[PDB]
Amino acid sequence: SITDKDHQKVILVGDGAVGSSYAYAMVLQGIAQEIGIVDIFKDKTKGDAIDLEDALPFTSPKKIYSAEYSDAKDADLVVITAGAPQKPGETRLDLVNKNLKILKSIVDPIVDSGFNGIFLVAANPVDILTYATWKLSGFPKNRVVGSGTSLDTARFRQSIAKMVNVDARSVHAYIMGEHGDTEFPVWSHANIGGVTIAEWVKAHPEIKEDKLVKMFEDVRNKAYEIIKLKGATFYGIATALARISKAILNDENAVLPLSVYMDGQYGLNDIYIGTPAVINRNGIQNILEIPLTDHEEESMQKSASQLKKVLTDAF
Amino acid sequence: SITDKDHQKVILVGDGAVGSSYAYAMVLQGIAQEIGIVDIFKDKTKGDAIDLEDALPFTSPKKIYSAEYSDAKDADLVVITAGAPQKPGETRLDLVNKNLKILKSIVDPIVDSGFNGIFLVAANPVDILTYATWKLSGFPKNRVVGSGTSLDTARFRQSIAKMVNVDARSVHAYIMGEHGDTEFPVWSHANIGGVTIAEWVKAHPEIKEDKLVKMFEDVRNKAYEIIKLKGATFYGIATALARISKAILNDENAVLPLSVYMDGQYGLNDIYIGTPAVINRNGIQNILEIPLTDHEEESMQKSASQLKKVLTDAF
Amino acid sequence: ITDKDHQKVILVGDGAVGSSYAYAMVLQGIAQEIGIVDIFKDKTKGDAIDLEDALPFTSPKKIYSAEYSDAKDADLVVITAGAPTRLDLVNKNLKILKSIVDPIVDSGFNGIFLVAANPVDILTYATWKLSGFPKNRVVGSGTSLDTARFRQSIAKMVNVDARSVHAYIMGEHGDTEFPVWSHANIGGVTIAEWVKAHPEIKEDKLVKMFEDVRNKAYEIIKLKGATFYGIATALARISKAILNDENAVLPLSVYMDGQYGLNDIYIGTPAVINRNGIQNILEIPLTDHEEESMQKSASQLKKVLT
Amino acid sequence: ITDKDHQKVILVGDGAVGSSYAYAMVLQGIAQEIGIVDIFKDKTKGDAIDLEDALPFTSPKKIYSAEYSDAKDADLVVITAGAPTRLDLVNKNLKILKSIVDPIVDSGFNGIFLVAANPVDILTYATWKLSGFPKNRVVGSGTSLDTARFRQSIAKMVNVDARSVHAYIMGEHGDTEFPVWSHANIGGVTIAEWVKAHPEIKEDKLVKMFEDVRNKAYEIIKLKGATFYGIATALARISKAILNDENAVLPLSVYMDGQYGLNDIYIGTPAVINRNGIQNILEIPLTDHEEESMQKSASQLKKVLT
Repeated sequence: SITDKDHQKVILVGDGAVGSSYAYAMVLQGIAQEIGIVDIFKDKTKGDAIDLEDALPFTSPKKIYSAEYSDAKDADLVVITAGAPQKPGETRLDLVNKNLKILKSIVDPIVDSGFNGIFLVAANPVDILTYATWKLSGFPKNRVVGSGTSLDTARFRQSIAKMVNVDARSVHAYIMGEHGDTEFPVWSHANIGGVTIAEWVKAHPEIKEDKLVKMFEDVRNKAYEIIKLKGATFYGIATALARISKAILNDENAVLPLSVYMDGQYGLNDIYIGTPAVINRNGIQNILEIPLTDHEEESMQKSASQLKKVLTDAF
Repeated sequence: SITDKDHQKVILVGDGAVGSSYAYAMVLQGIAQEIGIVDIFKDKTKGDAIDLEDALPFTSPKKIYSAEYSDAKDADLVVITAGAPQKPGETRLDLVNKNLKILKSIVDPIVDSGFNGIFLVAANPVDILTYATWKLSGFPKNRVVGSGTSLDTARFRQSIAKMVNVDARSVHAYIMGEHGDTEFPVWSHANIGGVTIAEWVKAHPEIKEDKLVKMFEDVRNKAYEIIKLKGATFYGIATALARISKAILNDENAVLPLSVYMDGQYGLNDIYIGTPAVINRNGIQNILEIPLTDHEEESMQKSASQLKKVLTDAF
Repeated sequence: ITDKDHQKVILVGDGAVGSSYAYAMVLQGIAQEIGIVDIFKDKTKGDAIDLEDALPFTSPKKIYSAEYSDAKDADLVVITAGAPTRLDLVNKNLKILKSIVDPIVDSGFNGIFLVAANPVDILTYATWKLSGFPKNRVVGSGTSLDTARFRQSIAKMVNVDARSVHAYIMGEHGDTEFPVWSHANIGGVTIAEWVKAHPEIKEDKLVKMFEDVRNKAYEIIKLKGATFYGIATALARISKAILNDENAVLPLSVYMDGQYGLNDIYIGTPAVINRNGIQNILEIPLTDHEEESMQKSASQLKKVLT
Repeated sequence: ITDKDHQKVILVGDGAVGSSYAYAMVLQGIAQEIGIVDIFKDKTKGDAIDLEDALPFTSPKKIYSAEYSDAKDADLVVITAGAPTRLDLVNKNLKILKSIVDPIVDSGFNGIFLVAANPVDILTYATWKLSGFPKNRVVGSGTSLDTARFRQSIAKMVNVDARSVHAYIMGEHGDTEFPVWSHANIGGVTIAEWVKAHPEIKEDKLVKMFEDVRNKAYEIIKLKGATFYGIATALARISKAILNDENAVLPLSVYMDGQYGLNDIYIGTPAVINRNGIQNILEIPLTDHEEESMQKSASQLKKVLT
């Protein structure tokens, strides 16, 4: 029976706060029917699995368990949240080698299991580890996806939303580039219910230009703020990962900002970097190329350049 | 890519009020990604398809269109709502032959398309047409499913719910048998939040026995009441069909009352009749056999007997 | 205080639209009580008890055949009662309006009016006039449905989830409505920018797309007698935005107090809506061509009001 | 009147439980405002703004670091603030309780208290005593979580959706709680009847199943330090039942006024709940063995209260 294929399975690799919250979000919203949790700390994963199971009588059913890489054989989706943090006194290049070593020992056993699905990558630095995952897995470009700037975009939209007092779902604005310090806002196409930010400021000159600059700076630094205040960040990214998962698993052809492979777009090549893209059950369908201003295009170039120098050096 | 199979497709046959409402329910609740609508009135189906499309920007995406039987090749689910009504002066046997002729001209082109999914049958008389569909399709017993007494059960639960002033989801009571005049309530296992109806009446003797009898009679006659008042019934059954669809498509292993094949249960054989069953992506997994009282078992026997006599005669 | 966490909608008009709206509300678990009011007291009883059968598969609701007096404590009164061009219905539908708004107000109703009967922008104005309610608590569906049609139309063409497509139809709902191509976009990329990247898409296709949208009701009626799923779904969306206090942006029939150079009419434009009705009216900066269209639509609308 | 369609929850205690509860509420779009109150004012700011990042993917909410005074107009106050047996926490947690309920009541709060701090049935009673609120507007999570664990446990065993499995744990949440096997069932078929049909299922398995349920918190803490997803999800379920006026049946800490021969304690039993808190207390007819267990649980509980 063809309906035997109506069982969706996600293997989650990494059971820190992010992975754990992602699993909870998936449970609460009833996305996918099976979640296997893989982490070097086997006790912690057993612990989360059976704590999450208690939620199921209040939601839809799911098979949730502590898993092994071999459990990915028939998974639709492999979500990687396992990245080693940058220790003080390491260079970005060192963070990258330390994490490539680890990422290899995940991707290789996963591919060897027979996994033939989509890789969703959220471990930091995400655009680099997304490229790495593509390189190590041999999967097609469009079946390796990074969260990229989805979270920064959400932060940006919510920030604007609060300012103008509007549901953030009616606010459309992007952050693009490498997720991290070189990311940048796309003010030129940002809007609220179709009305652009430029047009909105003209109607509401109380809103000073410097406020908007601060708003973005605050967005770029939001992770640092959160870590200062409570030790780690996780609810945002978890939620974004769930959103992306839903878009793939329900074949939505949704537009989201994501780490995708550049094949000429923005004058870029052979890197993963964050931009709006159409995504569905088969991964990336289209990469939207926003026509940027000169300033904005420069920012994209600078972001891509530093990113690319680091990739080359790392291999 | 294995995720290419994360696209769910339903072919709906019959675009009367029931089929049309079923399609709307599926759209509103975002169940399945594709709905093809098949009916002898091609204009009406085009009309519904494009009226339903207008709802999509407020819900999840779907491919919805006027379809042909050949469009079932890769469908997960074929839902049959096309039954000719009983004209005055026809016998039940005649209603059955008239509908077998029609049902043949549906099931044969569907099977010929390559359809390899699950048949969900709701056309009346449903337990007979479910058997017919099994016979004509050659599909396994457990991949041919009728709505059976799901709707009567819902009516029964809501009826009790109103009486005791409780959310109907906390009320658990079945109607079983052939959907129609010979169906019967399973008072012995009916309960509210675990407390049985017997126990509830003991605590609340204001509730007279005759009230409960009337409550069931009203349930059995509810279709007639609705038709008297507004011409046809459709919201209930549509909703039930959507529920069943969700259980299959999300592989729930849900318990629902459904038309299922009797292989000894209740002392019955070689008919489809309504009973609680476990259902998932592969159709019927288990048939629950409720231990009935003597009265209740008699009712089941009588219901099955008249039903079976009609089947035999019809072939 | 939690005694106030019970939401109640009185639906007036139990045709296909109203009936479908009720079903949508049931399926998506919006509001806890629905009263259905119509001339045909048997038909409303019939729908009420058919809809009740869905409740064991959704959240609970009190659903019943209702009277205008049942609106005393309603949050929401939704008016769908029309006769079966949308302008050719104006006098027939004002007569029906008149008989509804007065008994509703007399009941003590102190909520929001949501109007969907055609011609909607006129009947919305009428409803404001007859009710004496504030401007911002009388809301028409306006061009929400046309906008949805427009988005879906674009979505199909470019093969993208309609929720990622942002484009408006504004003006009077009906023949003088117009598309706002200047601000239409897909995931932020404008239609102009999209066509440049995808020149397979010819300019005449886009014009046809809009014409088809403007005639869609007629096409549907030709094919199946009436239209209802779209508008029902839109009404449910608007109801949810009010009842969950969303501050959502939607195209709606709202009162013009200067916007676009317009005054003392209800006409369709993007607006922010929440539990207290209309908060803001968004004023899209239109092109000259687009502004002309808005003016013509408004002019012709104001003539008919008289 | 629709000005009252804004639902507000004040959450007290921003540990893993409270934080997860907030997330659950966000993800499922329950309530429109969440204030978070905790000793650690930095941690609550941290969670508030981390949770805000989820809102563009869900419905809108006002989420912020709050003070007890922010409860003036809240619908719901949820108390999760505990020290890290569940009885060995009683004095430490009463001290914390004391410092919460008084400022909340003093703010003008006139809603429902939902209590989840351990030991829950004791702290629920305490909360009633300290607040002076009516019995039925002070609600403890009680054995909702144990019941969920029990259902899920059974569900896994018989390979069925837990929502089709109906079985309770009642009594004091903790060591003296007990299963109500007499009324436990799967799709109406009782556990007794199920075992008869499936004798592979041995009696000692069922006993182990319950023992494992009763020790599940300890198992989880052994494995990962704390438990939170289950209780958070249960609290969200209870919140939804109140805020959407469901009249849902759930096992909860409720005041005994004679039921089971018990008096003047809160203890866990099935109850009907809606916007006004507890409407009915269901009194399951227990077997002799089961009633004994309920009595022992209640006795031991009443001793500790003193």
